[PDB]
Formats: sequence, C-alpha cells, structure tokens
Amino acid sequence: MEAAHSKSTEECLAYFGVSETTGLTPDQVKRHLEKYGHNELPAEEGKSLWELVIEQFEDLLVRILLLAACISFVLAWFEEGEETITAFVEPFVILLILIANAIVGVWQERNAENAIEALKEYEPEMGKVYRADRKSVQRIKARDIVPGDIVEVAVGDKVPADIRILSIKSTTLRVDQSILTGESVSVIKHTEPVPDPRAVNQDKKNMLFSGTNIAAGKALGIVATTGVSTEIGKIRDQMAATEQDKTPLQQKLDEFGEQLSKVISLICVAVWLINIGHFNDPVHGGSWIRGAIYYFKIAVALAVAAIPEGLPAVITTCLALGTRRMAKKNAIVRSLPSVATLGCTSVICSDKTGTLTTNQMSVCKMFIIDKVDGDFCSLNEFSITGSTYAPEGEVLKNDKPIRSGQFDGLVELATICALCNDSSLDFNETKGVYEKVGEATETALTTLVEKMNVFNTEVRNLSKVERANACNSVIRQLMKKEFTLEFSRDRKSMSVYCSPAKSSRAAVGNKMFVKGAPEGVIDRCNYVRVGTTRVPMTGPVKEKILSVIKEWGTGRDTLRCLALATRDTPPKREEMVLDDSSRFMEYETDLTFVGVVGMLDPPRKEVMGSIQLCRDAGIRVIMITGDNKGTAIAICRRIGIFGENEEVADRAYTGREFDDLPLAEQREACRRACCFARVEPSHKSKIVEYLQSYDEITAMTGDGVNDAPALKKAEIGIAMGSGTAVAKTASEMVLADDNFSTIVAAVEEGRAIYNNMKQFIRYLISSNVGEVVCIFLTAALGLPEALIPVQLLWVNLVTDGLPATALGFNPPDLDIMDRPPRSPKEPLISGWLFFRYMAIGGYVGAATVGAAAWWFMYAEDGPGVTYHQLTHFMQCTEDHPHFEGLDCEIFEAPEPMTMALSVLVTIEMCNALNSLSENQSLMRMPPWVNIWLLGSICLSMSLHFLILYVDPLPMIFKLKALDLTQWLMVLKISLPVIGLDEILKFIARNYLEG
Ligand SMILES: Nc1ncnc2c1ncn2[C@@H]1O[C@H](COP(=O)(O)OP(=O)(O)CP(=O)(O)O)[C@@H](O)[C@H]1O
Ligand SMILES: [Ca+2]
Ligand SMILES: [Ca+2]
Ligand SMILES: [Ca+2]
Ligand SMILES: [K+]
Repeated sequence: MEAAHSKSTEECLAYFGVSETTGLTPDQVKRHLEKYGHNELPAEEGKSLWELVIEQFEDLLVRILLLAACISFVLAWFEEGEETITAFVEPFVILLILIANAIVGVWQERNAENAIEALKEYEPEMGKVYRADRKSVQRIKARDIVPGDIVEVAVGDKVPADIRILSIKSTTLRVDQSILTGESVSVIKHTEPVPDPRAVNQDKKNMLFSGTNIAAGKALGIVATTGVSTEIGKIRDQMAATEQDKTPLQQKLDEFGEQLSKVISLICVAVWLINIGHFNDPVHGGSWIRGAIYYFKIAVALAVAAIPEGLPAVITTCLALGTRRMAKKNAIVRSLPSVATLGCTSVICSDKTGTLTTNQMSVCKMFIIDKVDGDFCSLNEFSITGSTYAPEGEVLKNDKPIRSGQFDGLVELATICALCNDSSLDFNETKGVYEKVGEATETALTTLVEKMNVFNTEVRNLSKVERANACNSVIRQLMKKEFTLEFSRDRKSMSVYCSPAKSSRAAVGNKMFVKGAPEGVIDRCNYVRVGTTRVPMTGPVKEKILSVIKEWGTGRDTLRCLALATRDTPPKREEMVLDDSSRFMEYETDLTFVGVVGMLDPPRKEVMGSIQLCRDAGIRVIMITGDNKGTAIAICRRIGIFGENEEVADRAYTGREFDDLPLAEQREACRRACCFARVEPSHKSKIVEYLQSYDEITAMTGDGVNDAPALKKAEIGIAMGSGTAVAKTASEMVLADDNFSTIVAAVEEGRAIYNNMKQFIRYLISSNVGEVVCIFLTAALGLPEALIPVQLLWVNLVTDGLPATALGFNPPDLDIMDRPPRSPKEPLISGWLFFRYMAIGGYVGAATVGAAAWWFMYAEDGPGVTYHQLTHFMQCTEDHPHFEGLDCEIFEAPEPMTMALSVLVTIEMCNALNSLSENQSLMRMPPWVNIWLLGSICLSMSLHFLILYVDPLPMIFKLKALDLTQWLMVLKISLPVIGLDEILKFIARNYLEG
C-alpha cells in the first residue's frame, strides 16, 4: 500500500520497485498477494440491515395511518368510546396491516437483491495489467490485481483499483468520478505530484479511484491501494446507496395518491360534519364531548379504511417481483422502478455496432488500385477467408490463393493496418482461442496483416502464442512509431506518425499512416497509389473507388469499410501541436489513397425476430449509428426495420442531412425515420430529445461511450453485457446475456406490472367506496349505525391488507402484447373505469346496508319491523309515545352490526376474484391463477371466523353470529357482486376500447 499522491511518478515506481515497461514479477505478485490480499470487498453488498430495511414506512399514505393509530391510542388512554379493552385494540388493527405490508415488501426486495448478486457473480469484473510474464498486455480478474503492478485504463473502462497515474498516452484524460466525489461533469487528470498529503479526493488530480469510469483518453499507472484500502472501499457502508429516480409511473401514482388523499379528507370531514346531530343520543349519553369524539373516531376509522395503505407495498412488490423475473432472463435491473417504464415505451432507439450486431469482425474483402488511364480506372479486389480473430486464412483474387507480398499496394495496406492500430491479439491458453485486445474493428486489421504476411515471415513452426503477432511485429521492427494522432468522431479517422525503426536514413523515411471513414479520407486524398508509384486523384478514379465501396456496403454481405491512406510528405514534429485534436484533421491532408478494407459483422441471431415482435406491440425501432448510411440502410432491411424494397427517401438521414433540416423538420424526421447514420454522441442525444418532445416514452440501447449521453437521456437506457462500463453506468438495465430478445420480455413484464397496479386500484377503490356508501347510506335513511370505529378498523385490516397485496401476483393478460402501448398522457383512471368503481361500490354499499336492515325484519330470530321501513328511534326506554312499538328496543344490538360486517368481509373478498384481470372473464382467468390471492382470502376469511367463535374476542368487537342461517344470507348477497362485475367485463369484452 502507498498512501501517497504527494510522491512523484519515479518515487511511486521506487516504492514497489517496478519497471514501467515490464511490470511486476511472478514472485513479486506471490509476495504482494500474501501481504495485501485480494482486490475485493467481503460483505454487506447493498444489503442494508435487518430492522432498518423495514423502516421504509416513510410514505405519505402509510404515515397517515400511523398518526391515526396514535390519536386512536390517545383517546384510548382516556378509556373512552363507552368500552374498556377494545379501545386499546383500535390502534393495533392499524399497526397489523402496516406490519403486514411492510413485511411482504421487505421480503420481496431482499429476493431481488439476492437474484441480482447471483448474476453479477456470473461474470467477473476485469482489468488490464502489464507483468513480466509477457512483453505484451494481459487482462485479469480485478480481484487478482495487487498494489505495485502497472495497470492500463481506457475509454469506457471501470477503474479496478486506486491508481497513481504514470503516463497519459492521449491528448487529454477525463474521468467520471460522480460515484465518489459527486462531480457530475467529466474531470481532467494529470501526472504531477500533489504535495499536500491531506488533500481531498477532488484535488488528487493525479489519481484514478476504483469504481470510477474513464470518460475519455488512455492512461498508464501504478496501483497504490486495493481492496478495502480503496477510497470507495473506505466508504462501503457509509453512503451505501445514492441514486436519482423519478419515473413517469411513480409520478402518476404520487399525483394519484395526493388527490385521492384529498377526497377521503373531505368524506371523513363530511362524515364528522354530517353525524354531528347524533351528538347527544342516550348511547354515547348526551355528553357533547363524547359525541363529536365518537364521530371523530369513525371519521378517522373511515379514513384508515378508505386509504390504500397497501399502495406503497404493492408497488414495491410488483417492481421487486419484476426485477427478479428479468434476472432469470440474464438481465440486470440497475433500478427497480425502471422495469415499469419499459412497459409503456413507444419507440426504441438502438446502437448498431455491438448492439444490434455481434461486433465479431473480420476483413473478408479489400481492394487497391490497378491502373489509371485517363477516364479509365480499375481496382485489385481481394477476398479473405476466416471470420474469427484467428490468423489462419488466405487472401484470394478471383477465388485463387495469392501471396499478398507480390502486390505492392497490399504491402502498404498491410503496413497502414499494422501501425495505425492500437489493438493486439492474445491467444488464451486456457480457452484455446484467439481473443481480441481493444476495439474489434482495429483487431480485424491485426488479423488481416497476419493472413497477408507480406514479408513472408516463417510462421509454420511457431507456437500458437508466437503466431498471434508475428507479421505485425515484423512491421513494427521495420517502422518506429513516433506518436499517434487520436481518433476523433468529428473527422472520423486516425493516424500514426512513423519513421524507419533502424533510422537508416532521416531524409528517406518519414510517413503518416491514415485510416478512417472512406468519404472523409478520400475527400482529403489528393493522390492515388498505383503500385509503388503515385498519380493525382481525379474525378473518374474517385467515382470508381466509391462505386465499388457502395457495391460492398449495399451488397448482401453488408460490409463495413475503411479507407487507408498515407500522407507522403508530413509536417515536421515541431511543426505540429499535439495538445488539441481539432488541428489533427488538417495534419491528415494531402493524402495518398492506398486501399479500402471491408469487414463482416453479422446481426445478432435474435434481432430480426425481436424487432418484428415490437412492430406487433405498437413499438417502433430506430437505428442510430456513426457508420455509413448506405450500409446502415441495408442492415435495417435485413432485420425488419425496412422492407426489402421499402422507399427510404425520407426515412433515413445522415448527420449532415439531419442538421441541414430546420429544427421543425429535424423534430418531424424523428417521427417517421427509423435510421440515422454517421451521427455524433450529441446527435444520438438529440434524436432522443426530439422523440421525447412528442410526448413519447423513449428507450435507448447501446454499448459504447458515444451512447452514454443518449443512454442517460432516454427513459430507459439498455446497455449490452459485453459493452462498456460507461454505457452500463449510463443505463438502467444491462443485458448481460447480450440477448436482444430480453428487451421484448422486459416490455411484457413492464405492462403486466401496470395492469396489476390497476387491478389493485380498481379493487381498493370500488370496495372502499362501498365502505363509504355504507356509512353514508345508513345515515341518509335514518337507520341504526352499521359499523363501530373498531369494526371499520377491522374490515380495513382484512380487506385492504393482504388480499389487496396479493393482486401483485396476477398472471398477465393473454393479449397483453397484441395491444398498442399505453399513452403517457392517459389518465391513470379512465372515464369508464371510474363508472365501474361506482357500480361495484354502489351495490357493495347497498348490499351491506340491506344486511343489517334485513335482520330487523325478515329474519325470524330477529324482531320484526313490519313493512315499508318502520325504522325510527323513539322507543328507547319506556316507549310511552310510539307507533306499534311492541318491542322495547331493537337498536344498539350487536347482531345487526355483525351482519353488515360479515357481508363486507365476504363481498370484498368476492370482487378480489374480479380483480384477477381487468376484462377477462372468470371462465378464462379462474380464481386459481393467483394462488397467493386464494391464500389471503382463506386467511382473511378464517381470521374472521376466529374472531366470532373464540369467546374472549366477540366481547371486544360487538358481534354474535348464527352458525348457518346468517352465512347463507350474506352469501346470497355477496356473490352477486362477482356476477355484477362479470357483466361489466363482458360489456368491455365485446366492446373493445382502451
Ligand atoms: N479505430 C478507428 N480508427 C479509424 N477510424 C475509425 C476507427 N473506428 C471507427 N472509425 C471510423 O469512424 C466512424 C465513426 O466511428 P463511431 O464510433 O462514431 O461510429 P461507429 O459505427 O464506429 C460505432 P456504432 O456503429 O456502434 O454507432 C466509423 O464509421 C469508422 O468508419
Ligand atoms: Ca385502507
Ligand atoms: Ca457500439
Ligand atoms: Ca376495503
Ligand atoms: K436513462
């Protein structure tokens, strides 16, 4: 460990005793592993704690019941409500339903965490180091990195350990340090010592902290600290979780839960304002104080009833349940609420290279110049065999094997490929295959040089490791590479400044080797390499070249082309400024065209099928890439974005064509175009911006850093598992499988969550409206009170509890993917659904009021009150003045109240079965499709029986029930609500709107 940034780069190398150009030795790693251990963290991976995870109570709807539980305990502390023990029970039926949902919520989330960590553990984090094993570079498991060895980082990488920067190989080096210092914008680094030992992490501008990403550039450094000695390691538990998330679904639910909290506020204020006239009845006893307080209780007890306290839990359950299902499809949900958003997505933007395609590349076609005779131009087209990164294959011309060394243009094409290249070939001795190091594109050139072998290097008797970079090491032995002009997405090309390695002649040898996008390089080509000679770039030549390039990119091979050129007379080293890269394009002028290579890059096997499925789900797909349009168009046709013969005149644009359009037609283009090529990281970020300006939910799929702005901007970023860390950090979901078909299943799961969330709402609204209607109806018609504040708080515990939450386990509808996606501007509750809520709640209230009233009449055991509703309270005690009041006092009886109660419990259990699907009949979506619901109902019902028959309990809640004759009655009344809602489903089942 070196806790020093105040020390210079030489002082840091001296600290561990390492050479910058060799690295650590096997013995040195053995010893440093004993001393410093592995590079990893032991425990508590975003695990929270046992009791502090259940402290998620801090939701508004839940908070209300908490305060309600206190004032229900405060009034109880006075022993009020004309009762002793049941007063202390009131706050506990409230706590129980909260404890219930809080447990299920926590229970589900812990499973999501345990599914995620099992998947991240299936693919180890990696890092690149230089050790004395090889002259070359080797990347290892991030855990096998020790304080001392020389580590290499680059664009899109995640910094594996706390590293003192040694050499910044690029013009600039920017780092995303948001995870540690909060610095949003990318941060520049350097290599000079920071003498202050006490300097804060923000000022350590010569350090690379672990867990952070490289925004731009390439750098070499030395590891100071690993494992827990890492800066981010010291703050593992402290600041465990910090994120930003406010999804559209969450926003709608917050707006819903807010205004819904306002109606219940008024109703319960109304409830208290209405029955302020029964303030003095001989039951409560004329005590005005104990009159308004009782109805303050029923108002609060009704609030608790009406309020969906399970809403924060059912949201939590569905999301965590969704995160787990996606984890089974090898997807990593980096944000629970984001699963819901991918359900109501209308358009999906996608990167091409490495996202829609496999990014497994290989040069299979290439041409140079044959002859230029006036208006006549001819090329030497070549075919190369071998599609893997292996150096076994042959160069062909008209299907005949050819020594590449004979053609001089091929010697130069092989030279530009070898030098103007930052990648290499490693032969994995444990996998037994040739793997790439760096970009797949540049690597495709590396293997080409090997297959060409223009200098005929003996390779028949080499090892499989030596064979990897033989023909390339020959060219590097020949040419000393002075420095590299970076690849810039503005000029879309790069170059190396090279002189003869042996330095045989200073005057004779000096070249700049350029490769990049054809149209750019060729436009800057003033000469054309014919053989070993040189001729001026003319119209016909440029036409003939670009014609064959078009022949390849549009062809059924779908080729990826790079033009190769050499600036014959480059500027002097001191005539060039390497600080900025904006000057680099002019350095790549006066070029001499050498040749063009064409790459193979097959679309992923399941892309075409996935795209076609989205088209059936009302979802549009837009390809966005920095590659050629002609090539990009022919891919869209092959994967189902365009037809084989679609007219794409105004549905495919380039970066220049797009920008040439007014901001009006720039925005309009995004509504019809499905292919944008030759674009920028900003373009990708703006195409999403334009799509979002149409009130559409947008998803972005990428793998590179050029996607990061677009990935962050979209409602859902989706990065490939084989993609970059920057892309993954920018996205909310990661396809670790690289399976594009998962995006399809993530949409189906996303819509299924929205539906179950609706069924939760429809249930708790339609049912609880009945709870409101019940109290409002008995009062309006001058009937005895149906419910007691404790009875209101019991039905709430049992009907708003688990049967509510179990709705989050509903199987999705059968036609869930055949319907168009839901508009973002849709009301959470439609105009028609609000009618269903009332129709059910209307009957429910009526059904449960007629319950208590029936006891007063047609019940044989109950005393009769004749016909035409003779219910008035004048009798009371000593009915001296009355109308046919043979009975002394029928009021304040426990029996009629339990009748109204048991109906509610049964009738609200009933439409929970109706809440299995929005429109599907119970004949196609039976009760046993959601077993968790049946369990809740069984429990909830059996929990009702226990209260009625275990005798220390019916004293607490005023009730006494007949064993059979009453249960038969409440069933006759409850079951029709299943019938009623069934009618309403059939109504929308035959009339399809929505
Ligand atoms: N390493 C390299 N050296 C020189 N030129 C390169 C290069 N890599 C890419 N290019 C050229 O730059 C152009 C744009 O690169 P860019 O990264 O912006 O788009 P891209 O197609 O390579 C990634 P994607 O297709 O996933 O959007 C490419 O079309 C290619 O012709
Ligand atoms: Ca409730
Ligand atoms: Ca890419
Ligand atoms: Ca209810
Ligand atoms: K995003």
